[PDB]
Amino acid sequence: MSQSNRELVVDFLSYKLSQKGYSWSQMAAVKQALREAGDEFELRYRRAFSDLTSQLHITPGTAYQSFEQVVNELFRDGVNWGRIVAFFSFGGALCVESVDKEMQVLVSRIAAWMATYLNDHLEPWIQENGGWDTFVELYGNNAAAESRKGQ
Amino acid sequence: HMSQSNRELVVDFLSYKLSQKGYSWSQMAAVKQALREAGDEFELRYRRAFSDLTSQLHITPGTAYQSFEQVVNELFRDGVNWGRIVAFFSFGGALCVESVDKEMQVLVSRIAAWMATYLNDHLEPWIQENGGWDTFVELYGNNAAAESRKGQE
Amino acid sequence: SDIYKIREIADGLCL
Amino acid sequence: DEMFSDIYKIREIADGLCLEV
Amino acid sequence: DEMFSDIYKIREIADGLCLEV
Amino acid sequence: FSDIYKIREIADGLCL
Amino acid sequence: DEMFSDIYKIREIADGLCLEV
Amino acid sequence: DEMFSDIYKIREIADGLCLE
Ligand code: NA
Ligand code: NA
Repeated sequence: MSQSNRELVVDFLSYKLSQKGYSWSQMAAVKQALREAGDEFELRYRRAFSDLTSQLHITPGTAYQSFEQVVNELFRDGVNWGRIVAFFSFGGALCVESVDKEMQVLVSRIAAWMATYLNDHLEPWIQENGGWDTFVELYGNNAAAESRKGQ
Repeated sequence: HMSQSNRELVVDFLSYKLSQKGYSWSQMAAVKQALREAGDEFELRYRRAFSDLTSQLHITPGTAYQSFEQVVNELFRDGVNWGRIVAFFSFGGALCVESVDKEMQVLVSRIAAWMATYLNDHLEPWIQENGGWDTFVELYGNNAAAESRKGQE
Repeated sequence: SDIYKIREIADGLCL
Repeated sequence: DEMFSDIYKIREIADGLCLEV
Repeated sequence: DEMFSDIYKIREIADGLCLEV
Repeated sequence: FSDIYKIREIADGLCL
Repeated sequence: DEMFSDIYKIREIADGLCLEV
Repeated sequence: DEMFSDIYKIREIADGLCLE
């Protein structure tokens, strides 16, 4: 037996049940909503200006500052859902740049930095503003994209 | 001190994003996303040709596996192809939705096991001899089936 | 045509 | 919509949502 | 604190994979 | 790195 | 046989989560 | 495109893809 066969099935069923409206932990719902919100943010940014990863620049020694620098700049005025989505997309952009420049060792580090910032500085705001549950209700089912396409 | 979910959400998003931009190593992320997209496309085509997939599905605890086996055996009765493999996943998902709707939620993990078992025993050998999951990603990745459909209307 | 319908859509989905 | 109600306990939910391996 | 404590509970309870619904 | 105010602007417009 | 053997290899190697790319 | 070149060993791949 291949555990990948189990993993593939479980992922599909989680995706499908959550998509059809059912929820319990809402883990699948949040993940899917983030994937969608991330795509929508990057689309809007790429149309407004250039692509996100186009202007990034880092080295293993200068990777961390360039991260905290941008992130703390993003949230100095405060926190909202849009910025949290942008936080994920920037982290993704940083990883794409790292791989493109063959500094793949930075990927798991960037991931750790994101998780740490999310945990230390974003989670308190999220819990006081309805938790991930509110994010799902607002941004689930590709809501941000549907708002744009309506116009 | 650290919520594990904060790690899990970040890892999921980054896996999704890196695979989306074209990079691959194990291709686990690519296969999952391609299956998600293909399932949606199959169900879209099925629903726009007939009624919804979950519309007619009869299930009881005593005959659940038996019914599952019969349907899947007739599906691959005269062979396997990538389209039927996608249909296989969609049918299982439809079976789960009906199970939950009929307050038989406990059957969800059972259906998951039956699928994994059939996938492993009867679908995996064909997949390996037909280019592996790598071929499926190349053919169906980036929502290729959907793109094909209405490069045509 | 339950399974026939599934097989038809499936084979049409082939790329 | 809720997949389980307040009736279900954590082990009952685990049995239904998780595979036996 | 952990906002998905439930899914991590059923995961430890179980020996196999859990759905993330 | 002044692109951060560009990121922030698109992010705020994304809000629902 | 396991078609994603490599990703399971690095999962045991590590203490925590691995990207699935 | 391949994320890692053929020179990479599975040890360093784990370091780059996995947390901690
Ligand atoms: Na996953
Ligand atoms: Na590491």
